[PDB]
Amino acid sequence: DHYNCVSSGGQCLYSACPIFTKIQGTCYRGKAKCCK
Repeated sequence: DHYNCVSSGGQCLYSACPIFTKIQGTCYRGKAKCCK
């Protein structure tokens, strides 16, 4: 039960998703965030 934001084309950083990218929801943990 996990979510991979890499297959959608977005990326998962370690800090809150930067405004330079869009929010694809959440990443593996709350400490990381997906971006696109």
